[PDB]
Amino acid sequence: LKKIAESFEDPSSIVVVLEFILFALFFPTEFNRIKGDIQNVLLLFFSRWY
Amino acid sequence: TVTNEFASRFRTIVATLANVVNERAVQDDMQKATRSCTKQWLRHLETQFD
Repeated sequence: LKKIAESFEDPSSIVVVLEFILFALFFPTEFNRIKGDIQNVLLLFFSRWY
Repeated sequence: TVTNEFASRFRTIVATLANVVNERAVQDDMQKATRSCTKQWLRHLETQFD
C-alpha cells in the first residue's frame, strides 16, 4: 500500500475509510493483496473512534 | 510497541480535562461552537503528543 499518514483526529478522516471501502469494491483483488497494510491504518482509526 | 504508554497517559489526562472544561463550559452557558473548538484543540494536542 502507498503510505497514508492519517491520525483520525477528526470525523472528516472517515474519508480515508471510504477510500478503502471503495477500493475493496472496485478492486477486491488488490485490496486483498494489501489489506494488512490497510489494516495498519484502520487500527489507528478504530483505536481512536472505538 | 504499537502504542506508547507515555502518550496514552496524556490521552486519559486530556479526556479528564475534556470533562472538566465541558462542565465549566455548560455552567457558563457558552456557545457550542467555542466549546467544540476547545475539544478540537485538545485532541490536536493529543496527536502532537503522540
